[PDB]
Amino acid sequence: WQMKDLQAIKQEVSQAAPGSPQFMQTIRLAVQQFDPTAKDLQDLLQYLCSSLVASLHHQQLDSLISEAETRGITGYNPLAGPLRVQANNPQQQGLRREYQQLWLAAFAALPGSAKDPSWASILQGLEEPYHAFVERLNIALDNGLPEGTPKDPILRSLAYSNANKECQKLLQARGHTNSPLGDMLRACQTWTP
Amino acid sequence: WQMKDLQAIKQEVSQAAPGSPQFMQTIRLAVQQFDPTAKDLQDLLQYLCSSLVASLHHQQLDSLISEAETRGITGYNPLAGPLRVQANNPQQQGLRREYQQLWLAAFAALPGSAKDPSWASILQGLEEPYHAFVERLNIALDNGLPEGTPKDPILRSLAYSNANKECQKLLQARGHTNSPLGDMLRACQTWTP
Amino acid sequence: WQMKDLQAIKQEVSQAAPGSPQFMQTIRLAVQQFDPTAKDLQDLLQYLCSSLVASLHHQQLDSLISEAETRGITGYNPLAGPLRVQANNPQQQGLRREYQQLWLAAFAALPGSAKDPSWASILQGLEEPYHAFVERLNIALDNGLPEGTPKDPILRSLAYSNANKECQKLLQARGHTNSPLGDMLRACQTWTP
Amino acid sequence: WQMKDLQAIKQEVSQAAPGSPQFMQTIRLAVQQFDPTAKDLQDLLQYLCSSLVASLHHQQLDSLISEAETRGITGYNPLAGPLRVQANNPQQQGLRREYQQLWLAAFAALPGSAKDPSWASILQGLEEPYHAFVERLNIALDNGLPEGTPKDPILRSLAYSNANKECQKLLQARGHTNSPLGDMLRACQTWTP
Amino acid sequence: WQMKDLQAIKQEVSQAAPGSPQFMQTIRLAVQQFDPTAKDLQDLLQYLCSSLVASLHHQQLDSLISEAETRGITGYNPLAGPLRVQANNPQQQGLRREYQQLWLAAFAALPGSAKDPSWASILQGLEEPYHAFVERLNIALDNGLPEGTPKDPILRSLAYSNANKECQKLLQARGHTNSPLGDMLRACQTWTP
Amino acid sequence: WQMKDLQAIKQEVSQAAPGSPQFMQTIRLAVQQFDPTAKDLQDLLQYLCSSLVASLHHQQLDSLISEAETRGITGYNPLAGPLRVQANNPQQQGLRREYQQLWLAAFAALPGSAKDPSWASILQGLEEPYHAFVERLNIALDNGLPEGTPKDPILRSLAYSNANKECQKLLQARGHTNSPLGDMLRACQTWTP
Amino acid sequence: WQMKDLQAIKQEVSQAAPGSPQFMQTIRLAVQQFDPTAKDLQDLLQYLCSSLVASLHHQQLDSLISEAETRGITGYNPLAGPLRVQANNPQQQGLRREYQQLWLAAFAALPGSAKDPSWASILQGLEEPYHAFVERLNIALDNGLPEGTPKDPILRSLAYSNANKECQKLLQARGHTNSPLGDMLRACQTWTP
Amino acid sequence: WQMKDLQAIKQEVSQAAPGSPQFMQTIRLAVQQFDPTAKDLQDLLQYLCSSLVASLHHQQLDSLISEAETRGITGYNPLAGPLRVQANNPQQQGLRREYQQLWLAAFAALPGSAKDPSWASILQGLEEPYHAFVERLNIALDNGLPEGTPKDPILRSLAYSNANKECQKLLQARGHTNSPLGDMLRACQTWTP
Amino acid sequence: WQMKDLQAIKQEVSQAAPGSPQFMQTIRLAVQQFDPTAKDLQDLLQYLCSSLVASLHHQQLDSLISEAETRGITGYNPLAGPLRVQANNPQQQGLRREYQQLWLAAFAALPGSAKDPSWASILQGLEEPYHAFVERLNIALDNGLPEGTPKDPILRSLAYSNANKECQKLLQARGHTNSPLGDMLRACQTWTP
Amino acid sequence: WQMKDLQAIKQEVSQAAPGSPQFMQTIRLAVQQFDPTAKDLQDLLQYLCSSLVASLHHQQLDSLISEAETRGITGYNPLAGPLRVQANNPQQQGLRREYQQLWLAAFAALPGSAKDPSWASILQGLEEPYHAFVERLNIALDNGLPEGTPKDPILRSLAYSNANKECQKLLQARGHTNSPLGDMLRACQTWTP
Repeated sequence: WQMKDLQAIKQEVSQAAPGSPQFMQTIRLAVQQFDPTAKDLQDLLQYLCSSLVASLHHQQLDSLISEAETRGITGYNPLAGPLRVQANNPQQQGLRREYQQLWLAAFAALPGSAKDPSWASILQGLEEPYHAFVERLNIALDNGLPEGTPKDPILRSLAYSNANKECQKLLQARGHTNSPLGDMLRACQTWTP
Repeated sequence: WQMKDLQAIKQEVSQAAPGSPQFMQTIRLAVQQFDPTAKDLQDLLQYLCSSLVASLHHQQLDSLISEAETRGITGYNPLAGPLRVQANNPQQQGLRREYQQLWLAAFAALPGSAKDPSWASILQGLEEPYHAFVERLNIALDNGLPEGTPKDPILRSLAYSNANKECQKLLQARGHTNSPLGDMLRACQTWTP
Repeated sequence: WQMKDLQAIKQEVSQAAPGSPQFMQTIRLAVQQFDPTAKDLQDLLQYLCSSLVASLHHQQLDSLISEAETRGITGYNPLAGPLRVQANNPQQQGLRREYQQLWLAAFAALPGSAKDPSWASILQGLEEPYHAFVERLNIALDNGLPEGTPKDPILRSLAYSNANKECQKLLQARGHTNSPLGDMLRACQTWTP
Repeated sequence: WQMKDLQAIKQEVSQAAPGSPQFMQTIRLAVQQFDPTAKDLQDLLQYLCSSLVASLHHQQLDSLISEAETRGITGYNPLAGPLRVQANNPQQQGLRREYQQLWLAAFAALPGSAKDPSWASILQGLEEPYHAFVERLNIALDNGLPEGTPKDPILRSLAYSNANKECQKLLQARGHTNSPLGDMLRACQTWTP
Repeated sequence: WQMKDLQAIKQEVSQAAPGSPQFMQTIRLAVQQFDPTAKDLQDLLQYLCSSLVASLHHQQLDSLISEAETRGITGYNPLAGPLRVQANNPQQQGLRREYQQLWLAAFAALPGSAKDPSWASILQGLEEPYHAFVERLNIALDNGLPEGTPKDPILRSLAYSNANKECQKLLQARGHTNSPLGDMLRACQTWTP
Repeated sequence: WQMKDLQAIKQEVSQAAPGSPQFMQTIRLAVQQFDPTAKDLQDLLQYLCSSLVASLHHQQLDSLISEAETRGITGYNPLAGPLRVQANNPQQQGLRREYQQLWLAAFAALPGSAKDPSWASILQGLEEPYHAFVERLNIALDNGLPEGTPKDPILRSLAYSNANKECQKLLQARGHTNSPLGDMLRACQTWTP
Repeated sequence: WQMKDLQAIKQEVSQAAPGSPQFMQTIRLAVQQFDPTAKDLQDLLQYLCSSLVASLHHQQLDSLISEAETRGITGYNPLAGPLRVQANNPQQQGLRREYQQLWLAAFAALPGSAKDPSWASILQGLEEPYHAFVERLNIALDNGLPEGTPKDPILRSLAYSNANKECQKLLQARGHTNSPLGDMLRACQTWTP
Repeated sequence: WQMKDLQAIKQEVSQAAPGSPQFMQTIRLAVQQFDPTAKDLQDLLQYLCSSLVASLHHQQLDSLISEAETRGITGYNPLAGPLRVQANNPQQQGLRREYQQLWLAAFAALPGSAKDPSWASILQGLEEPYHAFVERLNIALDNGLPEGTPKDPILRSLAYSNANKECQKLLQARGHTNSPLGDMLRACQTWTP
Repeated sequence: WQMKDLQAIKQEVSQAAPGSPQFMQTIRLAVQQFDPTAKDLQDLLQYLCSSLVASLHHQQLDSLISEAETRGITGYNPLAGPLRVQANNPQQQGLRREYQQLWLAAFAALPGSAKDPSWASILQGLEEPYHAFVERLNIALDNGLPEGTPKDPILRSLAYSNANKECQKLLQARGHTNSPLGDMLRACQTWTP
Repeated sequence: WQMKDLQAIKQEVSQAAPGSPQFMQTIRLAVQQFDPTAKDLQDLLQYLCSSLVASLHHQQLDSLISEAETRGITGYNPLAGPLRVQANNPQQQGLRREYQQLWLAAFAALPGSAKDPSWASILQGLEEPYHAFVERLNIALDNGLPEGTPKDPILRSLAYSNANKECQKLLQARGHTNSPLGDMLRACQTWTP
């Protein structure tokens, strides 16, 4: 990398928790365009991820690397040390690609195995209007939910469970709790604090 | 590309759904100035487009490529593999140009075949004034409507269908529902919540 | 050009309609500093201008080029094809300069032949104060009025025609309708909604 | 120059009228660091200055150049054409320096000979507080007043002449009209709309 | 010089402030006609300007000479004494001209850097008619104000600022506290002590 | 330097008066990383500092250079001209370092000898709350107070002398005038306009 | 380094006190990507850290270096001078790495030995709502708390000790003082000023 | 030195704080006249300043010496002992001068880094006239305050801050809590115990 | 050394503060018996007392080392490394002796540098008898004072200063506030809460 | 020189302001007796008086040096260095004489350049007797006036201007406001508060 590019990656990523679609998109573009080694990837992780979530990433990545080594990974000679060191070798292109892929995949479980994430704590304000609440909760889900998620059902349920205390009654009153998101958007259009 | 240029393209595009005039302008400038291959275009798509809309882009692009191959596309030898791989070849300039053109054209159907887009959900606020609503809805249409659209009739209709609940009566009261946009702009100038 | 420079030109120009002094200044600086060919100018136009106003620019530019070719333009051999192609030739510096000049001059008629522009739709708010309205309307005129305009008379008239509904009476009440802009600025200083 | 540097100069200068200390500082740094010719200076003027104030700059610069040529200017041979062309010659360093100095000095009279400038139209709002008014008027003077000005007396007088309609009485009531600026700042601290 | 010429210069200048346009005209004419060296200029400065103003002008001239020698006078070598010593040499004519120019330019910064100038302290007399007061203000400002600084806005502000308190009240009643100079001249005509 | 770096230095410095810790930090980094000559330092000063404070900087720097020359400064041969010119010589590295150090030290007295600075004019608003006032006054002191200052006592005194008119009584009422800053922060937590 | 990169590091770090996770992440990335010497590290410290906290950093770093030298540090020959000078040597890569590590570790004690930090002075506003207070206090802790901290207990306690004066009673009233942070977040959701 | 010279230095300095302008004047004169080595300077520091102030000055001097040796003294080689040892060598005169300069500069940072200084703790006596109190404040501040720091604003703040409570009330009634020093001197003249 | 020896030493110093007479006795005996090197002394320092006190002792040891090195040491060769490194030599026993003496003497000024000391902050409980509090104060003095400090007057003052409020009233009524300590013990013998 | 000589000189000037007749006498005697060089004179200047007055004296000395150098000096060789350097020569004794005369003459204009002078700001106390105030004013005049200033008329004016309000009323009732000073002394002989 270069320091400016790393700072740009951080600034683009800063609003997204590890494993989010925006996080993964930016990190995948970084890995593709810069082709980093294991040392560069470690520096990138330590600069982006906090100590706790970097440790969590390593806890998943070690399991992934153990899976790959036990099951056989192309170009890796076990006598030549571990995969982390063999990635740093400049003549091992394929092993470098495989280690980058494992590094990226280790980020998938960080939000998938996270406990009580921030997007679950998005409670609608006592006087915050529901139309802005939908957009705020969509933004929160886009920055804290893992890749491959079935986002729309969870959005549908969170539109009620985390709704305003009066909206909790209002949604049942108009009979739109189990309807799609647009139905509740139409239902709560008339609400005001 | 370079990572900085890709990030700039994303930041310019971020407010526009795939296929919008701003989206298409920025992506066309990127393709012209950088002359990307199929791999670079795939990286650009995955970095910009979400997984769902990237999959939709591929679903349209495969149909476009099948049309081109069945109908005959210049410089493409079927024995040399598929068009995606032949684009990556550095000596195939014309095939690269044709694949870039097909890639750009595959974006036209993403908003054209999208279901219930965000610009349709632009409901005027209960106390939001109509003069600002016109500008907001124009901005929404400029970021979610496909290229080649007959925008002005749709703007004219959405000025009433999505208007304020009181404006829904007010526009009929002054008799300007079927008039051009400027007539409703003059009509609703006196409205206040 | 380069993609970053084109994006900078767009961001500087984005608030100005084609043909405005700011638009023309930025585009003239771009043409001078980058010395673009016909292909580069076409890419610049398509990236900046929307499809409708790019088509309008071409409609004026074809007339300008026909005028130049019929009247005789230096360095252009008609047997060598059209002016657009001859501009792209790297050894034709003078023809390139002339085509760039024609391209820039084709932008003069886009606001000069536009119908009912946005700056005419600048109606003063029902409670918007007149002192801020003057600055807003000046900014609007600076971004939608063509080069070589007699701006000050039009500003003077628009200060009344588009004024606040109460200001429409107030300006006549103090007897400053036909006076210069400063006289109305002094006259409406005491107004409040 | 380069297009990015010119755009940066414009963005730094955009809030200052020609001839202001900020304007002159940025333009002097540009001239020193880039060492422009007459053509580059003309492009810079046309890109920054509007048509009217560029014409005013030329009206003063022609007089300055006539003064220099009539009085004798080092390195200039009259048989070699005018000073503008001789500046563009790459082997005439000293004449280039002298023409740049004349170009910079031609900017001094643009605010010095301007009629009824914007900083004179800074009337205090009917409910705008005086403490913020002092800072606003200082900022206005810093962006519209020529170099070498005796700014503080003019600030002292404008603190009363352009003051709030009630402040026009209040300042005389506390007897601080002719006192320094700090005395009026202390005097109007207690005022409220 | 000669004694008679210096005395005539002082009598022409005596009514004018140091750095004033009246001062600068006569002093520039004397410099042009007599071609004075550093010693002659120092004598003239001591004869015209007081010791304190002489010290301020020497400070300005030292700053200007330091800047010029840092940037490079055409013929000034860093040898054979400073620029003041080399100005006395008859052979080094160009150095003499450059010193004359810097010495003249040093005066122009005195009015712009003078603290609490006397031209702003001239107030309207209690029984003095407003016409006489504005004539006195014009006389003071057409001299005391620096070279080329806009004077008319300074009249339009200070004629109200420096007006008599009863005259200020009359201006307030007339509503011409910020009207042009002619309007304030007309408004205050009816005043009588 | 380069124009972009100079503009960045200005934008970082723009909020800090000469001699402030932020000012000195940025200028010291500039001098270290760019290693400027006397001409470059003069251009930097003229571009950053206004004419008055640049003249003040020169007034202090001439005294500093006179001290260094009279007391003996390493590598400086008096026969080789002055220190300003000898700094510009590309083979005099040590003299260049010494002149840069003197230039930086000349900035220390600009706020240390300034009269009635802006941070002294930070009067608490009539309804501005004290908790925000503490932060505002801390920011003001960080941008207008010289290096090596005993900031905390002055902050402690200014928390009362410049406090709100009601806070002037409130602080004495709770008996925390002479206590540290945290004690007044606790004391005024309950205040409200 | 380069001046632009140093300014970027400052702008990213500016909101974090020395030793904070964000501070340490940015500085570690800088050290890794730029590989600075002792002189470069000293310039970086003086440009980022204020004089007081730079002196504190040196007070800790001297102790760390004394520990390393007394206990034996690889590649350091005591006869070759001190570690600071030996780091600047371009052929001593390992000693440079060790000095950079010691420099980074000297930052750990700056917040760990700081007295009464700013994050402790985060008192909830008298009418500031608790939901925003939690986020504000989390941000404050993220910018003023040292690395390796047990942040969550301190957050839990500060949610009550620094809570609103009414919230100090409210939290005990609902019986959630000793419960985790989410329990108080649920408890104070209904509070309003 | 000599014993008599050291005693005279102490008697001249005894009334002055460490780091004070009175302290610095005498100490710089002693350094200039006696040309002291490291041992002589250490003896003088032990004789004048107490053990605690000696430790603080040694901390400052260690920081300054570390910084200078990292950046490079003219004659200091990383050999033959540290800079303090090489200062005692009669041959290395330049090292002695550099050590003297750094040792002198170490004092100047003590008043700027001193916590809870005594000059700010001098309060107005209950029956002490305000003239005597302001004289005492001037005596304390003209010594205790560091070198070159602005003193007059500190008087204008602390003379009200450190005034007697009845005198503070008198200042409040006079409305001169932020008036210049002369205005507060005039206002408090009528006070009597 | 051995681990058991250090453990016994720490058990001996478990109550004694750094600098306490018990602490100094056991540490002096350890240094005499085991003749530790500089590395051994640093390990013992890091094991006995916490990080803050270890850092303060490092500052004291650095001050003493600098002073002794400047003055002169028994077998010091500054060319052959610093004191902390030279003490780690089987040959340089005499310098190790002086380093051990300096290491112990650094503890002498450690309790005197303590802020808010606890060896004089022992307070009597509400129901605590006077003689028990006096005994605890005496024990804390013998266990927390710096070496050589006269304990009798401190005990005499603290027998009343730190006594219980009931004991304070008893002493004040008897007029025995400044009596000999035996008189405090006799007078309070008949009192018990 | 010697340290004791400078200490005695400063004790002599302890009360005398820069430019006072006592100050000038003792400084002239010092210059005559010790025949100081330019470096010695600078050291004496820096030791006698503070930084601000030293800077003003440097400005005066620079003005005098420039004037004399332009006019001509006894043994001045401008090729052979400036005056401040040439005076530091065992050979150029005659130029050192002129530099000493200039150094003393720079003090002559120093008290005259003082702003808000204290030598004429001595005020009588409320209960202070008239003759004691007159004596103190006379002493302050003899100790603060510039050299050669007529003290008799100043004393005559200040005997009434600075007199106590009771003394002012006594003089006004007697009509002795502009009487000879002996008449003030005789008329106020019978009055005492």
